[PDB]
Amino acid sequence: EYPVLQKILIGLILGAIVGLILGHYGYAHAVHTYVKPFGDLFVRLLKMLVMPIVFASLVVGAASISPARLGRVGVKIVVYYLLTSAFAVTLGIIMARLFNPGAGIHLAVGGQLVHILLDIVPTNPFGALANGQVLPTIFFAIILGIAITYLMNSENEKVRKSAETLLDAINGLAEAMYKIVNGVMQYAPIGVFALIAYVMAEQGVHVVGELAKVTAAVYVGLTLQILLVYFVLLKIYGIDPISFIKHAKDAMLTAFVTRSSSGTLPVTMRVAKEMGISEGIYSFTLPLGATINMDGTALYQGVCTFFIANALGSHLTVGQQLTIVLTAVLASIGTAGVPGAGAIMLAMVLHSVGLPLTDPNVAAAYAMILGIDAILDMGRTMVNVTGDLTGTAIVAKTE
Amino acid sequence: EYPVLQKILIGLILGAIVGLILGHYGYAHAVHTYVKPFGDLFVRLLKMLVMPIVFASLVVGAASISPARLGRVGVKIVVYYLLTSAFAVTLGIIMARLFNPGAGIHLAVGGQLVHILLDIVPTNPFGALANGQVLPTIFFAIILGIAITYLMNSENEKVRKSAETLLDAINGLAEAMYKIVNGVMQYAPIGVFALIAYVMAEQGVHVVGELAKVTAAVYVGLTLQILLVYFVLLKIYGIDPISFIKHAKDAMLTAFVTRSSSGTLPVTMRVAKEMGISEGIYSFTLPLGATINMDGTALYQGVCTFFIANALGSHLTVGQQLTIVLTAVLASIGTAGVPGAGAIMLAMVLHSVGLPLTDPNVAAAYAMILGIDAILDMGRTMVNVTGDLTGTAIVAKTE
Amino acid sequence: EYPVLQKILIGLILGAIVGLILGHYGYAHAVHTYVKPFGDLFVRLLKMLVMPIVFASLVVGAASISPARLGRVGVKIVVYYLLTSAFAVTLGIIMARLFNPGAGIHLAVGGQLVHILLDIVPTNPFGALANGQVLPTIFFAIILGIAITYLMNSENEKVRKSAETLLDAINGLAEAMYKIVNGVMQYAPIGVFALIAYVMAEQGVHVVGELAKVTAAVYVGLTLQILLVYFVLLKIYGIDPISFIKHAKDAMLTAFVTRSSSGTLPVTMRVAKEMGISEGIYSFTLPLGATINMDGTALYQGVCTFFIANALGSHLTVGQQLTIVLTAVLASIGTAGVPGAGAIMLAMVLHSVGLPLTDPNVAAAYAMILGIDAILDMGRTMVNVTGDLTGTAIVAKTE
Amino acid sequence: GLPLTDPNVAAAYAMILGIDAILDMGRTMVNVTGDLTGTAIVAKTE
Amino acid sequence: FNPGAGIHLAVGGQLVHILLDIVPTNPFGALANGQVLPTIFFAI
Ligand code: NA
Ligand code: NA
Ligand code: NA
Repeated sequence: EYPVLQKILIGLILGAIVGLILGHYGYAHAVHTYVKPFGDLFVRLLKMLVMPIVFASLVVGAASISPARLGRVGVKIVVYYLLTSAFAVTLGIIMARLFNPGAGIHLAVGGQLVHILLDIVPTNPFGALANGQVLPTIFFAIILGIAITYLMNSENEKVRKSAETLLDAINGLAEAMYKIVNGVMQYAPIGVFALIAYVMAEQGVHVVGELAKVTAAVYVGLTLQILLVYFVLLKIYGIDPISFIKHAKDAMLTAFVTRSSSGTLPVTMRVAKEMGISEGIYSFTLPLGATINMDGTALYQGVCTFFIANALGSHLTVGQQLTIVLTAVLASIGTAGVPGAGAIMLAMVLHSVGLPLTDPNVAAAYAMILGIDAILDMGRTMVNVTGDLTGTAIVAKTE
Repeated sequence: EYPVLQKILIGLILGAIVGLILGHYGYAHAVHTYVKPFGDLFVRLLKMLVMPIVFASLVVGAASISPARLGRVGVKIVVYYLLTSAFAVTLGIIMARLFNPGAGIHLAVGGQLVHILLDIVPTNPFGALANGQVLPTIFFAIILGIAITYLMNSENEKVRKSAETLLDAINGLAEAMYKIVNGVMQYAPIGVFALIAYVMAEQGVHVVGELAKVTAAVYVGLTLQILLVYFVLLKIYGIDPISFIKHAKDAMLTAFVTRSSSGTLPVTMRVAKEMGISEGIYSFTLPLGATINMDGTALYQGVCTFFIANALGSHLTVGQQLTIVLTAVLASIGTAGVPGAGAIMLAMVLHSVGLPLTDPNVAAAYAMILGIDAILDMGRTMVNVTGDLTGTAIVAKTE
Repeated sequence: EYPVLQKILIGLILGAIVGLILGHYGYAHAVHTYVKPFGDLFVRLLKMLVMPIVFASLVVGAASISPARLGRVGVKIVVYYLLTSAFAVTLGIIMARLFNPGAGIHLAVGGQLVHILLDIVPTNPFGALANGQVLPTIFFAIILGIAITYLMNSENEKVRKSAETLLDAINGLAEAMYKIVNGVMQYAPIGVFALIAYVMAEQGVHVVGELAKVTAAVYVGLTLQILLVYFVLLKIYGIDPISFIKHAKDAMLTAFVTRSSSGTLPVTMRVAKEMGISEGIYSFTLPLGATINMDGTALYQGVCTFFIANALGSHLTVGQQLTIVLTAVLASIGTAGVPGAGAIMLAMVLHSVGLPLTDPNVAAAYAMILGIDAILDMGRTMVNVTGDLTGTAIVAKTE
Repeated sequence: GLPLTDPNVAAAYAMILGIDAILDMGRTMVNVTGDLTGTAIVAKTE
Repeated sequence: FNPGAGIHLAVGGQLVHILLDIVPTNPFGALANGQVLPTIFFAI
């Protein structure tokens, strides 16, 4: 069309500024109703593609890889995702001591599954698809793909002819989705402009005071996470870090602007295609990654728990701090669903951190974080989306 | 089977008489529980086919036409649909002055979007399909069809092979639906018999009095609409009017008997196929037409607003009358959904006509219209369905 | 893997014993939360496959059989299913006089559709699939299959090419489900172990007393049903009874263990494939059979009505007894849906048997049956699943 | 025997609804006289 | 007066407890919520 990747940067910088201006003069609503819609439409289109592209891609990927292999890749990636997720909150806490974000806050307070695994097996695969539901889709999509392999090896040609057909056909759909992700991308500059403008209009005005301290703490945390873990692990597995960022650029910017791992999945999955990773590998991991792995979100969980505990002048035993890591890692898997999951998890860490949300001051401090949540979420997600790409590139390198 | 198109006329004439008899003797319920079901079953079958036939046909159509072309055809048709819709209410009003339907009615009364466009983009195409949802389907079906074109041009043969497959396969389904629409048609005589019998049993008994005047006004309005606009525009674009009616006959009769533009879409879409219009053209316009364009319904909206305003001896400023047109045109697009949309729109024109529905006399008059709604709706729909066919034949002629 | 069919028997015998032990010591809950889940996962997997495997298989079957033929086979099987169902309750009653199960129970009590056919026609085929809904699926699947035949006879090759494709592709999916049903089967021994263990834990402890008498009466009833009707009708149609049981063995054991006709439908449909019955025949009848025909459940309905009527010392006129048969046969078709349908039907026979459930003693006796319901349901289902297989083998023999 | 659900039956009913107070005023003044009268008569019998 | 003349429109188509209630169960409750009849009863 015109510039194109700049087009996005022009829109992002220009937007986040125009929004910050508009917001300061109390036009946040004016934006919301006039500007924000154009952003939605971007997210809309992306969502749309997810379900076919996840489904179709995985059948094909799973068909054209060995079974034990997924086994490998699965175990690898699951083990990966957890180490990065666990490590990432520890870097959050480390970032949280560096900036003391709960200083003042001159206020205080005293006071006091199997089913989930079962659910991965959809009872209606059609039903599965139809209502969002990424995980049961992943499950069935692999089962289907594997099946197909066995059908094309079958002695009967009349059989392999149907199996080939169905495969091709599914790939048709799969491929055609990658096609559309480029379409949907061309509207990305316009889309991106509206998304960040709206978020700066909403919670720009908020980054003032001790709340800037928490934001800075997160964002340095994320920047540090990328260089200390992702760049280190990329070098350590013989893949060039700076080339990676060239490739992931759209995935990463879309992730940052939408704040939806799910929503950004077709961009992320096109990036892995263009990096020339096999469908067998990314098709299984990236969608598993959208739901299982939430590194960047788990980082900010770490720093926010501190903001609140510092706020009330809570001890926060060093022994306690590691339980912050454990639960918030357990929480990210548990909140696969990204509807302000970040704030939910937070409410959760406090349910077990011992600080009841019902107590006003605990609420008060939570309230503040709520006012800054998108600003955090944008970052947290771009780190989340890099996390999977990285893992997937590493796990692909081992094959 | 037996006669066949007569079979329908025998059933229609025979039915609408038998129903009118049964009704006069208060057997309207007897009919309802014994006869009407047979009519349902006809509507049923038709419904069923819509979703696949709309979706499948459009992917193929959109695949096998130029992109800018849809652009053209879309603009053409959208512009068309509005002129015909706007014009049609003016002919309603013109018909409404001709017959004064609110004479007596010797009673009086005094007293005093973005989101929508967003919604066209489905977030789950599967979900879209599953729950009725024709528009988001139309969107995604075009997106898919276009994508496919680009896939069959791709340098990689392994690609074009999948794309071809998926295309073919979709057309298989598409074609197969046209197949079934002839099946479903063979039961049309029986189906038609029950539908009109039921409607004459229910609101035959009602066409007495000033209510006949509104009915006559509508029906002449519709007859006039066909000759003054559809026949005039057919000649004016070099297509033979009398031949058109030969072709549209089933589409038209089904439309009249069912009262669902949606429901009648497979018949209408088969009629366009048999007229030899390209799938690229009718596949996009006819389903758009089912929801956007409601000429015949908008005509009766015009005449009914008058019945009510005359009823209360309201001024109805000539300046006011044009706002009747504007809102009722804006309303037909808004109530794409045909569950007694006609009566809903009417309630809406009054919400803005200034006559509150809460006032008993305003309600009283409204009530009367309610009692005659099907009798109007049958007509109004047969005009609606001709409207799209015509538009689609004209737009096709331009290509 | 390892043994395999024994693997199932080892797990069944070992489980039903281990469960009975664990239950007697009040660990029923311990089982429920620790063991039962492994059983679920088995049912889960089987369910999943049903919808595609029913749908895909039938399109193909219906495509590749004559229309009038389904006509035949449908009529045959419908007439079959009813005779077997009617007969089976008469054998229940005959079994109920043999064992007097309402003896003591030294307690007494005195005191005092079209729509359904319409529903078979889905309005959204996609919607049909998506939400369970087997029947409207069957309907549309046949309509689709037949359609396709007509498309491959069509003069235009470009047509037959799509029709072939779509067919192939659907068969791909169909075949692939059969593939997965073997997968799902390999986990059957583990699956079966949890299912029966949980049911013995829950209602083992209950088979004590007059309740054993009803259980025995049912179970002899089912054993008798197989030999007196299924074996007799197999010989009488020239098919070897003992070979049948060899083939049906997985179908029958899965049916017994899950208690879901629906759930066991992919095993049952694989058994008919491996018996070499045509897809045209079993594809239409076995799914119809999962919902229409419930012989074994209707047998225990017959014996339970007696338990309760004996309990209160009700007359139970011999004329009354036949109305027990009629309604309980009408009830099985009516409760196609297997969520404890058996107890629902029972509540229904009493709604019309004259004994109101509201009366405590009527309830009391009902309560007892509720406590034994699974133990009965297991049996009743394994007879239900045999019922269709048999019918299907017989109707297949006539072709 | 005239069901209110039938629109025209409703329509006519609607009209009456619009005049209901005008009727109710009168209807009540006659209602209140009714008891007073009855009460005066029954009092006269004692 | 023929009041349904026109109206040029047409249409075809197709206790013990109460006595018990007079006896309030709470006279105070009776008073408190409107309730004229049970009041009359108790008052007598
Ligand atoms: Na992620
Ligand atoms: Na229309
Ligand atoms: Na069955």
